[PDB]
Amino acid sequence: INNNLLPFAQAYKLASSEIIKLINHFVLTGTVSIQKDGKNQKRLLPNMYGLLN
Amino acid sequence: MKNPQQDSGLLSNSIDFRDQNLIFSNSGGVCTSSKDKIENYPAKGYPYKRGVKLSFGDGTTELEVEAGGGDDLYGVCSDIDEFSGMATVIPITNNFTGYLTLKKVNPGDKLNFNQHGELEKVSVNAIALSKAHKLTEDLFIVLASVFGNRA
Amino acid sequence: LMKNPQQDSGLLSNSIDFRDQNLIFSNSGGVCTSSKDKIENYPAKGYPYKRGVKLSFGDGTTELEVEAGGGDDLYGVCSDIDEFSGMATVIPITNNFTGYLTLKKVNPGDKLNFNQHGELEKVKSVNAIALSKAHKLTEDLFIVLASVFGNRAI
Amino acid sequence: TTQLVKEYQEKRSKLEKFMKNPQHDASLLSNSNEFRDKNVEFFASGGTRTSKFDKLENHPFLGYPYKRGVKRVIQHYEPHVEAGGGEDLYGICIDIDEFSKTATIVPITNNFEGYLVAKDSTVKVKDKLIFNKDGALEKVKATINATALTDAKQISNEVYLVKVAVFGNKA
Repeated sequence: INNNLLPFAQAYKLASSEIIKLINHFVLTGTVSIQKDGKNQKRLLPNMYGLLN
Repeated sequence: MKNPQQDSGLLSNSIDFRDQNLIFSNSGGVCTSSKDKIENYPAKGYPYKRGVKLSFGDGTTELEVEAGGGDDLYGVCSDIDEFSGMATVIPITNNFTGYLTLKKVNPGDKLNFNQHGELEKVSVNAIALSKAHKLTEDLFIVLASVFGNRA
Repeated sequence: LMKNPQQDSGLLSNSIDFRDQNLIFSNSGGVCTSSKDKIENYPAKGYPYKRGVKLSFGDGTTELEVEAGGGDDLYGVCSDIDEFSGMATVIPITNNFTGYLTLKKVNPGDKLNFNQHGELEKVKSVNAIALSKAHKLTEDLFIVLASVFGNRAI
Repeated sequence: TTQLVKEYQEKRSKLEKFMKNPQHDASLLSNSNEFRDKNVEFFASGGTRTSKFDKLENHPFLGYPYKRGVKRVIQHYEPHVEAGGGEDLYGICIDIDEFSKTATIVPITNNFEGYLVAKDSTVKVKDKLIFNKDGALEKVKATINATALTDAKQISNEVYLVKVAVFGNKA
């Protein structure tokens, strides 16, 4: 608990859930970011668009 | 462009083994260690075989690397992927030995990066391990070993 | 002059103790070594063992070599030599090193810099701090435990 | 009795403020379902981007140098690391095991990208930063080259975290 270390299975499950959340956000908005303001977006290749953008 | 886009007219003769490395397509370093730290950054322009500096936009987009030097030097670009627009960077903390672009010089000369990411004779950044090799009218390369920043 | 003393010892060694048995000139490498350390090998010009090394250039007929030196030409720190091949193991100045190095003929925590002969001396442009006092192996041979971490700013 | 309990709570809160992952017992499960801005915390150890070939050294520490620049201090016991900057900077502390009182440190010879403690909230993007005597990053005579990637973000009354990339020393 003090060092925030987890077994491989649980760590993989949580990481996969977070990545799927990011993928859903990308599919919806057309941008990849981890900030609420929406700044510091990842520069993506052209012809890569979402439903919103 | 690292790889000549224009197609060649003839098959090459693969008989000799000498002086077959002084090409612009050569990516990486002559001596590479398995414990070298390598990063990938968005590319602004063409910084291949040139020193790179970190450039921050207006905040909407992430940071990128642009050809430069001086006090803003962050690393050395040794490879580039054109499809993804990605520049491979070896940090200035890590030492590099390889062929880099030279401003259009003898072994032992101390070289520093200019505003365009080109090495020039003199804080020193590298030492020339060979002489200038001309590839195009304005394209010159030189083998240099970078060991960080020291006055 | 030689990592392994040339003259054969006259007596057997006593190995019942375990304290202060590392202050020897053949203790190659470093006291604390990481598995992610970058190590190179160069042709040797002289005896740069346990000394600061600099790049030496000839007339172009042969490849470059490393020789003992410092100041504004320091390239790294030699930690081992293979005598048969004349090969000098080098840890670049860009990578920090901790070990015993030759000291010029000093208290812990003092600032040290490499001289023209590749020997540490009390202080400029190199981050080196002595972690112990001088250990005298011979009337002219002194070693010291020091940590070198990059170069400073002038 | 009750006053003593209140004083104990106050001192416990003050001590837990200067801790990586203080242990607290709560009555409710906090909800942070939004995946954005979930990483700006004081328990986020390490760096944003980590390479397999990074060098880490564990040293005994005095005080609390977590997420701060550390310098070697020699006293008999082995030398330790103390939070400090200036020209004596040796490395940066990225993790602490308080049970063993051991700090993991990235040496100044290795580049780092991550969140570090800032002196105040007067740091913007593209700003030159210097480690002060307390090991905190303050806006600019910089022996090292540190540039802020984001703005200072406040977590506690004095906790100011800023994303910074340090890539060696200047000349």
